Amino acid sequence: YGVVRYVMESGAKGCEVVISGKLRAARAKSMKFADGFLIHSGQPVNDFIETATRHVLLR
Amino acid sequence: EEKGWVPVTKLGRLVKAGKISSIEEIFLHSLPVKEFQIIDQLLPNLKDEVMNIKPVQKQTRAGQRTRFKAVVVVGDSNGHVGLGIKTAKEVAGAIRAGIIIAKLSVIPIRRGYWGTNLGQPHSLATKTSGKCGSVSVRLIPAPRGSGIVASPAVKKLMQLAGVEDVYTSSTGSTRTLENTLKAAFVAIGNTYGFLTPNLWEVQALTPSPMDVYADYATAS
Amino acid sequence: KRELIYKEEGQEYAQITKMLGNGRVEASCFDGNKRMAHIRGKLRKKVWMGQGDIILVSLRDFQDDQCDVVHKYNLDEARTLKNQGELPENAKINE
Amino acid sequence: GKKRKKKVYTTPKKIRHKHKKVKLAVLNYYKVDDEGKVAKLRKECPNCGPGIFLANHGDRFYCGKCHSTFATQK
RNA sequence: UUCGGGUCUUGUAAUUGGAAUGAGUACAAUGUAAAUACCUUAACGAGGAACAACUGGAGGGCAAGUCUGGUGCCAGCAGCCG
RNA sequence: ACCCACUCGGCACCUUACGAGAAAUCAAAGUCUUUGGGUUCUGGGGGGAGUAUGGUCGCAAGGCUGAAACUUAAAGGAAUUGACGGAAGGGCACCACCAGGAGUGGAGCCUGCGGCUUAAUUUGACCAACACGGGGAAACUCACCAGGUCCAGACACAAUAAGGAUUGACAGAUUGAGAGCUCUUUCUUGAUUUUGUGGGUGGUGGUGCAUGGCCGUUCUUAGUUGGUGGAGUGAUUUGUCUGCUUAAUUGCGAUAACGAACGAGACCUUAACCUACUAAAUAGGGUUGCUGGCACUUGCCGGUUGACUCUUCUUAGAGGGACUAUCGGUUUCAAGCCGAUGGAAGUUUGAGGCAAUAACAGGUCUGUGAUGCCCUUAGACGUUCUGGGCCGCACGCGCGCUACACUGACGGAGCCAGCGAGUACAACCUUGGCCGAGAGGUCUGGGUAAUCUUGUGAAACUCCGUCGUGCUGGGGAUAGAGCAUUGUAAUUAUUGCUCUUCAACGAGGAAUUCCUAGUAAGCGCAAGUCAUCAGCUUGCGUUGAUUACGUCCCUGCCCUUUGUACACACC
RNA sequence: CUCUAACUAUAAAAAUCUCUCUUCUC
Ligand SMILES: [Mg+2]
Ligand SMILES: [Mg+2]
Ligand SMILES: [Mg+2]
Ligand SMILES: [Mg+2]
Ligand SMILES: [Mg+2]
Ligand SMILES: [Mg+2]
Ligand SMILES: [Mg+2]
Ligand SMILES: [Mg+2]
Ligand SMILES: [Mg+2]
Ligand SMILES: [Mg+2]
Ligand SMILES: [Mg+2]
Ligand SMILES: [Mg+2]
Ligand SMILES: [Mg+2]
Ligand SMILES: [Mg+2]
Ligand SMILES: [Mg+2]
Ligand SMILES: [Mg+2]
Ligand SMILES: [Mg+2]
Ligand SMILES: [Mg+2]
Ligand SMILES: [Mg+2]
Ligand SMILES: [Mg+2]
Ligand SMILES: [Mg+2]
Ligand SMILES: [Mg+2]
Ligand SMILES: [Mg+2]
Ligand SMILES: [Mg+2]
Ligand SMILES: [Mg+2]
Ligand SMILES: [Mg+2]
Ligand SMILES: [Mg+2]
Ligand SMILES: [Mg+2]
Ligand SMILES: [Mg+2]
Ligand SMILES: [Mg+2]
Ligand SMILES: [Mg+2]
Ligand SMILES: [Mg+2]
Ligand SMILES: [Mg+2]
Ligand SMILES: [Mg+2]
Ligand SMILES: [Mg+2]
Ligand SMILES: [Mg+2]
Ligand SMILES: [Mg+2]
Ligand SMILES: [Mg+2]
Ligand SMILES: [Mg+2]
Ligand SMILES: [Mg+2]
Ligand SMILES: [Mg+2]
Ligand SMILES: [Mg+2]
Ligand SMILES: [Mg+2]
Ligand SMILES: [Mg+2]
Ligand SMILES: [Mg+2]
Ligand SMILES: [Zn+2]
Repeated sequence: YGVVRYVMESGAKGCEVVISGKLRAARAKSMKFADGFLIHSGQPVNDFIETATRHVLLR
Repeated sequence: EEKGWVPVTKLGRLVKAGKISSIEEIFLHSLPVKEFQIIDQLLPNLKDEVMNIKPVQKQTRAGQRTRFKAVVVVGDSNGHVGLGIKTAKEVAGAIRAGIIIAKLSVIPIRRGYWGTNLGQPHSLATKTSGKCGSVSVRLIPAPRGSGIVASPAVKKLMQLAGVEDVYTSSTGSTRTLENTLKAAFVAIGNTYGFLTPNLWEVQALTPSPMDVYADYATAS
Repeated sequence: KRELIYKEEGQEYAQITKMLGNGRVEASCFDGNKRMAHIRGKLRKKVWMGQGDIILVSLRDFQDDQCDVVHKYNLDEARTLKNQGELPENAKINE
Repeated sequence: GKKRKKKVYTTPKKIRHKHKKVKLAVLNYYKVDDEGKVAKLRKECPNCGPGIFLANHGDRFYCGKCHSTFATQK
């Protein structure tokens, strides 16, 4: 939520974060945080919205 | 923090201009409150307590879509209570909207005396009761310093009210916290709904604050 | 292909004579023991068995009437038992 | 899934070839000629230069430094 | 000016000191029909003050652990849900 | 007999909550925590059980009265959201059908599974597994098997130890080895090492039911979502709908809903059309040269990197173009549908690319130096070398290929494309000239590419002949022999070529697959696999149709209504 | 501000299903 708040503070017209994995439980689950609006179809998906994927190692 | 609060309601405009000084003016003329910032302005010290968080599920074709119901009680322990009940996706948002509703639904209560009057009122004025669902709550005046003889949720509601001594009796499925708290809220707000001999003489019907100060509303 | 497990310090083999209901079986243990066999853990609804199936079963030293069936052999490890011959060979169980 | 068993070997063992250490090895290579001149019991290798001693095993002499290219019958 | 004196206090450390005291023993005397015992009191009687506080529980109801090792729907736990 | 008004009594009814209820609902089920008009009967969780017993009534059937022992954590009521219905309404889909076409299933073979077999025949998938893991593996690949090597065990400490911690080896035994792997002997080497402890690495080892990422599927359908506001005590609901329209939650609208967000659409790529612009020896054309031939009239078909000129085609940039444009019907006359005309184009213009919320215990640890945990970590599940296997074969199944011939096979002759690709620190695409009958060989020359292969002179196809209904000149499987190519290596035939034997096969049961226009189908070519190998896939083009232009009958999908004792949801 | 008219007409068969349920706190 801090990341989303900072991003929307930067002037972005919408931010979204997916955190998938073992969030404090053995069974896997994905949490979705969003604000604003994110398009999904047509090169507007390439022209405006930029994405990033990362892996984080925990214990 | 950051708060501008452009007022969208005439009541909100009057409050922001500083023309309504006490919440008693709001309660007296039965004014409709739709901006929580009015209640924040009038009662700076409204404490809260999240009574319960309850997961409620809806069965759709794919999995079970789960939200959370927050039961928030707001008040100042000086004769003002509100009971917000909200449902939302994220628990924090649920609690925020629940306190928000609770502030919107503030209500005054009529604390009285069990026997002779010596100091400030310590208990309710008369016996009162409310009923939500199948839960019926009966509040009965108690002698001074008898504590709040009530279940923990109702006890916390009375503590937020400012009622220091009161007896209670609940009938039904008082298990469900929302029903019990709503019934107790109905009773404690009904305390100002009982005509009493000391409340018989008629008054002069002082003009409404938005009639005398209509000019300061209507943003031009 | 899995390794076949032999008996040890109390467990013994047997053959199902007739399978009862409610997870119960009649099993002839090869000591002349027409014992009652209880379907047990890891064996409830994960592996299925039937009439005339080679079986391995653990005894209960505090009650010899009933005994708890543990592992079932798939009619080929049964053949291996049959050649190594730890069980009596006076019985024919074929297909 | 994989079902692996403990490996069984039809070979007793192959043991690490331990180097044959020799105490006082160097002096056996030489011979003191009575407080003065000294000689060498082993033969010198021509390809490497002075000092390196030939290896005599049986009806030939063998080198150590250029070992591979020198094995000359006695 | 980073500090920082700790300027003012409150805990944690097998460091470290001096006190006080019984629970026990016991001259007596009181007590009692006679004795115990209690009240009083000589003389002893605390350093790990070994003069050593247990009984249940730590998912919820219900205060308190999603620490470590063991067993892996066994052994067992569980008033109920588990 | 009606009509109007009123009243008493009765079966009833509509609206509403301002009252009551857990609600469905009730004008009584109201006047009940602000609890008392009179009065009778009945119930105290479910089951056992309205059972036994004892009475009593009855001809009998059976009625009335009527427990316990024991067992159980629930049984049950109303309603909400889903799912389901051999329930209803309205719409859709050649992964549905109708009308059809081509088929598969019958035969050979090729490949992939299962089973069997084996030392191993390594393994993961069982609509959404099965020509799938780019899985066309002779070595490698590799993961399996019989064996043989090595540490590529950092680092810290201890320990030996510089009068040797150690390393390596000629030659022989040993080995498959020209392996100092192990031994015989001896020689070489210098603090890197060696043997113990901790620890660390490596692992196509296990767990996709611990995970990420990605992809597939639910679902190619049109469906989702929250903010104020309304209704509910509430789970939830309205907004998201009575209609009509659309491919569409697409719009016209009506409205306790108002404004919005994602999806759809829009958007990009591609395919058209551009005698309008910019231009071009890496594309074409004209005129004229310099020539060749034939005609003889000045003309025809050619060659030339000689000159001048142009951009119609070929290119690729900026742009234009279609927005259902005009007109006629039909439509609460609105959204829109149908037809004709003009057009290049009137199915969203065709074809695609991205493609929402929620989810699957769908697949992948075997793509990853992505990875938690567990296992192993020295004769190793690490790594490498040799050889074998992944291809075996009493048997079933799934993609396909070649065929059963006359609309044909075989000879000649005609001669037509579009996607590609192509060599450097390596050796690619190959023209052309000589050889060979062919595969192929050799000598040269282009091309790091609109330049050269290349106009890829491809097959089907076309013309003229041979064959003549004969399992035949169809079919080309199975074999024998030989010649070559790639390869360290070709046997268990890599592949190509030459001669011969020429098998099953007579249009294929039940059943089942794909598809509505340059589509299906026939035909091949290029690219990815590639040192050599496709019967595979991804693309491209040639010839090019029959039959629809509809429906909910089978299989499903979307919305609404209804019922449910279902929610691990009709498996 | 005056008004009661049009219509039909489908019932063949279809039984059963072994797991396993997992925390919401700013
Ligand atoms: Mg959009
Ligand atoms: Mg789109
Ligand atoms: Mg049982
Ligand atoms: Mg204890
Ligand atoms: Mg315990
Ligand atoms: Mg414990
Ligand atoms: Mg607690
Ligand atoms: Mg009962
Ligand atoms: Mg009953
Ligand atoms: Mg009787
Ligand atoms: Mg019900
Ligand atoms: Mg089908
Ligand atoms: Mg058909
Ligand atoms: Mg065919
Ligand atoms: Mg076939
Ligand atoms: Mg077949
Ligand atoms: Mg196999
Ligand atoms: Mg599908
Ligand atoms: Mg091959
Ligand atoms: Mg190998
Ligand atoms: Mg191999
Ligand atoms: Mg080996
Ligand atoms: Mg690996
Ligand atoms: Mg390996
Ligand atoms: Mg999975
Ligand atoms: Mg989707
Ligand atoms: Mg709302
Ligand atoms: Mg809705
Ligand atoms: Mg042009
Ligand atoms: Mg018109
Ligand atoms: Mg399209
Ligand atoms: Mg799975
Ligand atoms: Mg691994
Ligand atoms: Mg294979
Ligand atoms: Mg396939
Ligand atoms: Mg021909
Ligand atoms: Mg071409
Ligand atoms: Mg040709
Ligand atoms: Mg023939
Ligand atoms: Mg032929
Ligand atoms: Mg053909
Ligand atoms: Mg392939
Ligand atoms: Mg159609
Ligand atoms: Mg249920
Ligand atoms: Mg059924
Ligand atoms: Zn030498």
